[PDB]
Amino acid sequence: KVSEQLKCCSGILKEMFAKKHAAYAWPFYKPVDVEALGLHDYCDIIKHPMDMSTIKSKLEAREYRDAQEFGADVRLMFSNCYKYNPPDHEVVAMARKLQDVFEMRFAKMPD
Ligand SMILES: CNC(=O)CN(CC(c1ccccc1)c1ccccc1)C(=O)c1cc(C)c(OC)c(C)c1
Repeated sequence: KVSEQLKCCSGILKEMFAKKHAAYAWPFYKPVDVEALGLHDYCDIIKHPMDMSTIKSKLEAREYRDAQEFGADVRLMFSNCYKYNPPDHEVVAMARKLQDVFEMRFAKMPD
């Protein structure tokens, strides 16, 4: 039931990584490469960076006690995007489309 909810969390991440959503999910797959992109203000503005590969690793390493802790990291990832980027940036629209996928699945987690 709590392992089942963490099993459901694995499924949520599988959906977010799936080819169907790749057109808008791709910016969230891996951590922001500060050096490559010259975003030398990112670590000042975003104190707790998060991405889907980091969440996957934490789920695999049992760093989430329950679905609420997993959900908190997914929402941190989206919140960081909304905080750092101008509200009209394409990546903000992409965040909203991927968050739509996450919120619908997370809401329908059996208990
Ligand atoms: C594998 N490479 C990346 O993920 C690059 N990138 C997204 C990138 C972008 C997204 C949408 C349309 C066009 C470009 C980008 C680069 C620089 C600033 C914003 C968006 C990122 O590494 C990335 C960067 C930031 C600041 C992000 O917000 C936290 C995210 C989610 C990804």
